[PDB]
Amino acid sequence: SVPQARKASLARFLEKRKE
Amino acid sequence: PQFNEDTLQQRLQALIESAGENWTYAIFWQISHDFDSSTGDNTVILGWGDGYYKGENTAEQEHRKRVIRELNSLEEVTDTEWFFLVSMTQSFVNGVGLPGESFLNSRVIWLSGSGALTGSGCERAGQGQIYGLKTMVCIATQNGVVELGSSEVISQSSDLMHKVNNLFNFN
Repeated sequence: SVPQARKASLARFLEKRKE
Repeated sequence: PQFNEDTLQQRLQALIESAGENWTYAIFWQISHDFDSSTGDNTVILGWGDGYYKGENTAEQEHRKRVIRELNSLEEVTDTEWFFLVSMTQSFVNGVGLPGESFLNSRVIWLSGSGALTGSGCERAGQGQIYGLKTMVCIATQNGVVELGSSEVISQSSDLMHKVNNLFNFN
């Protein structure tokens, strides 16, 4: 499903940004 | 040589970490369906599958910074970062827009240069150009469309296409 696909991707993007 | 969802993130990362050119991000648009009761048609709709972002006014920055930490809940935010984030909630009917035209006809659509983007008649290419992109690419795969974007002007290389071919499923 798209919404969890979004959440998963969002998580990774946010986490990788803090670096 | 038959990839599933579980390696999708790794494959997107491989595509642009290993690429010889400076690509800003990669997106995979996944196929979904939307049945229409009124006509009984089962139309293909492309939506966010996954993505990998590599990268390079006051009110706007505060608006962006506010959305980011609000998302963090549940310093600068650059134009390409914002474009990448904003992309997550876009979708495309088959045959319509940059990803849709790519999927419908199983096409490689390679838009290199600001003028190629603004002359494309695709709103997503126009949006990308507004956020500083100069190259946008959509390549149709078995399960959807791979999109690449760059703030540089990049010509189509056989090396990149070779990597795309090794990292996604094709009929």
